[PDB]
Amino acid sequence: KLEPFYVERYSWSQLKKLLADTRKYHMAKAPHDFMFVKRNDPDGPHSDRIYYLAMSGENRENTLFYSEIPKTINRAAVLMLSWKPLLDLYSREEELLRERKRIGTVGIASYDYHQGSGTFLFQAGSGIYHVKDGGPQGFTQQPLRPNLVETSCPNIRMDPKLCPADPDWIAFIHSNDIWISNIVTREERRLTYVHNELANMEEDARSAGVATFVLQEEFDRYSGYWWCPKAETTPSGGKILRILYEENDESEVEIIHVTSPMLETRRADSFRYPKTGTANPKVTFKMSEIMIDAEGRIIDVIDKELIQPFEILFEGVEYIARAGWTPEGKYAWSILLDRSQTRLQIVLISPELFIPVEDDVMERQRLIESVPDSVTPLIIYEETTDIWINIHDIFHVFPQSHEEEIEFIFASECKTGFRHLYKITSILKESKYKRSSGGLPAPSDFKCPIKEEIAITSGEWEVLGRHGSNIQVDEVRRLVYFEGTKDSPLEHHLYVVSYVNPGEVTRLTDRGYSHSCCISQHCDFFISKYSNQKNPHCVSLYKLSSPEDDPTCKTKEFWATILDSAGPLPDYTPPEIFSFESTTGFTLYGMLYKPHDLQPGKKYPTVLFIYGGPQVQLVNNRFKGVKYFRLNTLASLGYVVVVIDNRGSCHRGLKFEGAFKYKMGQIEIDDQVEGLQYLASRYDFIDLDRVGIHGWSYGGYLSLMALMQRSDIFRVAIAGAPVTLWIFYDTGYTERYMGHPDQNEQGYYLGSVAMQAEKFPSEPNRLLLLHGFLDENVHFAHTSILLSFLVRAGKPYDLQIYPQERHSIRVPESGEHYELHLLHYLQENLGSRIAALKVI
Amino acid sequence: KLEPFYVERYSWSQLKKLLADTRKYHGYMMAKAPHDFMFVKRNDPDGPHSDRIYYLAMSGENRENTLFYSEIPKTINRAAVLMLSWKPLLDLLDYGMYSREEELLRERKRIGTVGIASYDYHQGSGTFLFQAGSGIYHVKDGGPQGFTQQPLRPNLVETSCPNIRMDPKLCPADPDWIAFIHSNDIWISNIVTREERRLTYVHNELANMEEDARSAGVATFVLQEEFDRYSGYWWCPKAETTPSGGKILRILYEENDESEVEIIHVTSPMLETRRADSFRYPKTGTANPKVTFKMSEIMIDAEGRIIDVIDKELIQPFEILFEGVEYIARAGWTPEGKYAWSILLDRSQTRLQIVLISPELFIPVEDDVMERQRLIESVPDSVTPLIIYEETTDIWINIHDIFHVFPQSHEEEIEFIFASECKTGFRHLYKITSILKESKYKRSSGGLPAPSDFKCPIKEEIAITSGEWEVLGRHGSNIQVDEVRRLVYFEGTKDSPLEHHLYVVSYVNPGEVTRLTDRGYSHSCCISQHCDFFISKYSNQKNPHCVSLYKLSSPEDDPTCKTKEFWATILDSAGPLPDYTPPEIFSFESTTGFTLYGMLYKPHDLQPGKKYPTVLFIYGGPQVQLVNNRFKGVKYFRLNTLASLGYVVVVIDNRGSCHRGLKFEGAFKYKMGQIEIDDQVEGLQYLASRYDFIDLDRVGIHGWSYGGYLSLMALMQRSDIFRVAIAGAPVTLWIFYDTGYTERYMGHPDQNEQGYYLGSVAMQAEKFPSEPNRLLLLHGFLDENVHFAHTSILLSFLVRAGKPYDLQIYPQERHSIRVPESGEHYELHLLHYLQENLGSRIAALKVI
Ligand SMILES: *C(#N)[C]1[C][C](F)[C]N1C(=O)[C]([N])[C]1[C][C][C][C][C]1
Ligand SMILES: *C(#N)[C]1[C][C](F)[C]N1C(=O)[C]([N])[C]1[C][C][C][C][C]1
Repeated sequence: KLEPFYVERYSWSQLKKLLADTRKYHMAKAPHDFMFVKRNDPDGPHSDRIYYLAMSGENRENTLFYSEIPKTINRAAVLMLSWKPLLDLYSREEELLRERKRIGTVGIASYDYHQGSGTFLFQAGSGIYHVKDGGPQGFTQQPLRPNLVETSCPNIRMDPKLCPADPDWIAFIHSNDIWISNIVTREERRLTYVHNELANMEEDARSAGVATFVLQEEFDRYSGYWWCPKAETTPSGGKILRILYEENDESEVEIIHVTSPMLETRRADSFRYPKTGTANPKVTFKMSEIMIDAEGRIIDVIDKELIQPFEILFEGVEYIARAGWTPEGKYAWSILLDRSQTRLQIVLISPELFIPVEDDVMERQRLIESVPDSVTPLIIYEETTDIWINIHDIFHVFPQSHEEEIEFIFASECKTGFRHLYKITSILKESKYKRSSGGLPAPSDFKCPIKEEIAITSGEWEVLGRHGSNIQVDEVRRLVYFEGTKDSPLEHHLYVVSYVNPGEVTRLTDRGYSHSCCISQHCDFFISKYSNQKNPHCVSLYKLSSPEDDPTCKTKEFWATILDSAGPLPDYTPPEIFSFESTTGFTLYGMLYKPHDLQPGKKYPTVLFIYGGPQVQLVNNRFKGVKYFRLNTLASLGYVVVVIDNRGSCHRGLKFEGAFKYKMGQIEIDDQVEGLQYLASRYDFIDLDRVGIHGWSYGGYLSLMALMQRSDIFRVAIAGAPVTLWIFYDTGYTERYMGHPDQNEQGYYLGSVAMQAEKFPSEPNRLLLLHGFLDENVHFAHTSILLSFLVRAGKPYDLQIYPQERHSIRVPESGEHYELHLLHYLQENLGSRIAALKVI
Repeated sequence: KLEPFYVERYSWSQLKKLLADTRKYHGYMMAKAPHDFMFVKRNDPDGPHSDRIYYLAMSGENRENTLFYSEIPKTINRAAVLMLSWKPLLDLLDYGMYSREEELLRERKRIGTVGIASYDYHQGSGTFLFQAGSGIYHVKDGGPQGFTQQPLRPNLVETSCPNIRMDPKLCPADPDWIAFIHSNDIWISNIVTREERRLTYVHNELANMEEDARSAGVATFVLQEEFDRYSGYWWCPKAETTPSGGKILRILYEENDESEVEIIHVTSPMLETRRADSFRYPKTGTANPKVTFKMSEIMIDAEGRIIDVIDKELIQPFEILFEGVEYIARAGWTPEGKYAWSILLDRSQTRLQIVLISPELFIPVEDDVMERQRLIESVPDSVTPLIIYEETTDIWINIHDIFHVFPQSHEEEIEFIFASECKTGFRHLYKITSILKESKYKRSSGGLPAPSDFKCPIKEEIAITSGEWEVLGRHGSNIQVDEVRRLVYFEGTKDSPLEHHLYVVSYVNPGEVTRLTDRGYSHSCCISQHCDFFISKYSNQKNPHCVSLYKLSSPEDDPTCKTKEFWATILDSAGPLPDYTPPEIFSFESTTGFTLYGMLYKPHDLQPGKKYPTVLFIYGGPQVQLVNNRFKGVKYFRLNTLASLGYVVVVIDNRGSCHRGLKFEGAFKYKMGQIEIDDQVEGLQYLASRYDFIDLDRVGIHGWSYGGYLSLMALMQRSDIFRVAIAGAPVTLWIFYDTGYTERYMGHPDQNEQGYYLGSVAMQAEKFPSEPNRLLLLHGFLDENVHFAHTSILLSFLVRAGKPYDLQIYPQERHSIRVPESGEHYELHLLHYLQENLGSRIAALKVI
């Protein structure tokens, strides 16, 4: 055998300096939310102005910038675009939204724009502001002082949107009701009256226009209202504007208490948290109909409800996943899920389906009878799966050729097990169901027949539709731009394909990098944010053209750099990606960080960093030197570091993901250990007697499962924010992967760490629990209940709390302490001479 | 030099077994000794017994606390020792299954007993009343109905009330009637007729505590936690007759309004709920409850039926009649029921008043304004409150239970015995006679009274006791007064600050104090109401607690001269425990001018020429003395366990601790945390010069609550001396602690910014070590007394400052540790931490 390498035993103070010195040379948002606006100046040198959000440097606010795209370039040179700033200068609601969106940025997080006017609308903290650039008014050559939208509202205004039909009007949320405001006339008007700010949340559980917790946390829907994009003209010379909105009633949702951040207060905030197996909010759709006169004064506002209840019209629907309008405004649409998340429906909802709210019963009947039986909801698409529906942002509706026909592109994993693009044409027929007759509809009564369903894409690879990945459709050339894994599961690339006669898929991005892309609305440019394992993130602009002979065919030319990378970082060596053929039948991928200054004939302690849950892939060809820089730091101290994407992880198709359905915690460690054993047979420097594991959230969960199941392999486990009882986690996530608890008694038992506390070791210095005290996602109770049972069972543990932190670690001091304590714990209980010496 | 002794390095499992094996022999010891004694005469000239004694006790380990009796014989064989048989009074009621109100009360009272916690008795009827779990029960023994020779069936007081009934009291004027609290209101119930009636309507069970903060008849949190007042209502001991052949019964009660008191949230025990309970917690410098007195007047007909109930309020508001009073500390009635009395404190707790409150001072509650004036003018101006005693101090008033009122000789004069530290700086008994004059203040005239207007002149104030020693008046210690012989029996520290003893002295012509208990033991005593017997529960460092009965006589020539004879054993001790060596009590002359006492547990099998790791166990706060001549082998058994492993164990009562007088106690006024460790170290250094076996490089410190606080202060202030600190339930910010305790010792925070800063660990987090394996924090997660926030805020600052810490939480525990598994884990973790970071070879080896 080989002699063990012991890591150098630094003091706490020494380690603190070491970590400080290595952070001080080495967190600043790359450009995002791009939009392209044509200059339309035939004598001028620029084709387009691009607008984007970004941070200028470290410790600077996220704001709007523009850059000028020239008509031509010098192809001998590389053009660096100047960032010209567009502008010249937290509530509980903001804090929580930032937690749900996972945003560490200070300042402007998003913006709205209206092409025809050039009006930008954005929140910046307390205020809602607007400015004009790039419509009729023209293009600024310097930063603009914005205009504050006046209000009489006492509380934070959230979720501002411009009316696409009239950019004088905005909507927003205030104290969970919808308001509108005219930015020229200054008229302000409340539309919904479902919440009372003055009441306790315990008595007042209604809201309008907001996505509730599970929707923000588990489906990435943050808005609950949608402007109709067109205005209906009136005989008076006026108009009608429309807002579709979700109305929620959380009355029957369980109330939990989370410690208030103001620890001095010794108080706790109420949250509506739908735990697994308990009531989700009672949802419905409503519509606000807003009549405006000839000079922009409101005449009247009519609040309208569905002609029959949501539960009757949309049998079995638990969640409104997505909603919007068709481009013409003829129909509202929605993507709807059942509770088990195995049936998706895409449904068109005519405005004629809504009637005035009328508590008077004689008049209500008059209003019900006035709506014809022919007006029904139209299920244009329905799919099922034995695994789960993964919601995405891809849904493109074409202009209507015929009143009785709708054409759209959607994406789905349900046919083949990989997400692909499909062009569907559905028939809008009169339903067999007639309200008149006084019955209830059978489930199939609103289903439309499918005329055609053609696959645009196919194969053993996915189209991406989350995290800003979407499609862009060119209706002139009849093409669709999308991102996908076709070339490699370790790289994202941009592709184009014909939707009309689908065939050759053309890759637009270069191999050897993973890419995150944005296509211009005009379909003549795209941007790629790209990196690889060796090289930090860059952002570049590419011009799209087609040959004279064939408008279908697309080519790419480099145009300009928006963001140059820092070169390779000097105090950072990347990991090697490896793979192994698993006994499970899949190729699994991993990353190996070898120890630095690797002495021959010595074997080194090993740390397995792990996530291992759904919706995430760790192993790919992206730069890891920012986010996973401390994995490199561990390697520099003489730990082997390993990361493995087990089954259940992302970007391998639905079957791969589906491996842990009903069985969370039961399979992931088998893969981790298999990878570990693959490495150890190939590399004698891995000391399998000194293996540690660490992860956060799902990673914390698995770190516990590893110690509990495989104490023969894992010497120490360091579990951050672990799920320890799946019954405490929420409906949307838990039930998706694990079903209802009654239908999976053994899965809930075996997958819940805290039900199995007897299986922990009776040796100390092996288990370390870390948790943000104020975590409203994974409640501290996961940790406290575990400890309750550990104590009852006579087992040792170590604990660290981050009393000012939620799920994330936001305050830098908290992160410095976490990093320091982690390295020190590993030093003392895994890597050093003293660690091996204290083993009993 | 000397060689360092390293403790044996046990594994966690090994240590667990070791701790289990050493507890298994000493599982008999968790069992309540007889208490709440009462003597009833047999009055049987042919019978062999003079008295029957009744008391609460446990039969043994894992049995409920219940009522027993024993028979006191007229004569004894003095050649023998009589063991009294424990005859059970009841035919057994209480499981462990408590409401929130019961749980909280038990936390406030510090009671670990299951069963009957207390009882009431009515001499004239023989009626016992007691709560046993959910139920309120009665039996009869010792009245006209006679004396049972067999156990009695407890009789359930039936009810229509949905919720737990609390604080049951017999009406001393009519033992057919009881009162209790239900959902923070007063009810009464007749145990013969079964008539039940609500008296007060201030609380609504159906509302949220956030909207409904009124309560009647109950002591609020601060009173229960910081003044040991659990009740807020007092039956008038006599009934006023009506012309109809009926009667009027009366209850004085405190009515509280907690509307302005801050609401905190404490984690609900049901952790699966992920919820938190609301508590009214008056933090330092914020509002205490709005308090007043009220009176319920209950008219009963000739055959026991309620005719009417009239709720009555003070003729003018509490704030006017009792200028400057913050706390009602105590209350009750004069023996005849002519006056209610109260002991009243100002906010700063530097002014005590004893006030008499006539029933005529209350008028019917009346919303109608025309009728209210009629009622106000109908009360004469001559009827005012009577402040019969007022005292002040530059330190603090320590509330006690001593207050005895003699029968009234003259309508304009009242005679009483009270106890005070205010004259001499030690608590002593004073016989006072106050003049009840008509006040200068006249309501008619429509003004407000000046502060002095209700002060009664003092006719006489004679000291019954004096000296450099205290009379004891808390924790069950009280006086017994013999009005026939004109004597007062009391407990005190005259013979030694390490022993409590029973004393008697004349109140009429006070001189020589006679010690009745034997030297070499500390005593806790109960005197018979008849003053011809007493009981002592007594122990010392070498011997577990005994309970013995002693007969009192005087020679025919001199009733002042009291003698004692042993009569019988009630409880014999277990002998000395076999796997236990007690500590030595030591003392040293401090540079501070005081003698300070300590306990030293030497290591077992002490090898010569070795020096040993040392653990200082500490409390060090007010109201407590650790070092005295009592058996410590139950409560502090694990100190002996540590000694057995090879730790030296040290305990020292620093300045601020109890039983040394007010000046000693007052050493830390405004200055908490600043003095206590200097005394601890001085003692430690005294011992180390005297005993070369103490390794001063390897000293640890550990305590709970104030002890946790000081353990942190020790590491902060004296990291040169203390290698590790283990702090349980520490106060880390005095601003988070309550009004009643904190303001007493530290004043209001606005007037003592420097005191609060220097006394608050969490404001000084930078002063902790930058070395790990030195600080360990322990806390009950559900603690509603010392909130977990003390720990979480400390960690907030430790994290901000980059300092390491270790932490253990007890998720099922409040301030106390009640679940045995929690205690097993605490003990295990403590010994293992000490082993790994203080005592062992590996500990020294990991020091960098
Ligand atoms: C962590 N991770 C927690 C506990 C459980 F593992 C899931 N989880 C989450 O934060 C989820 N709500 C996230 C949904 C988006 C994909 C990452 C996990
Ligand atoms: C502990 N001990 C806590 C914190 C502070 F030190 C005082 N304290 C208490 O529990 C007090 N409420 C007790 C009052 C009665 C005598 C012991 C202390």
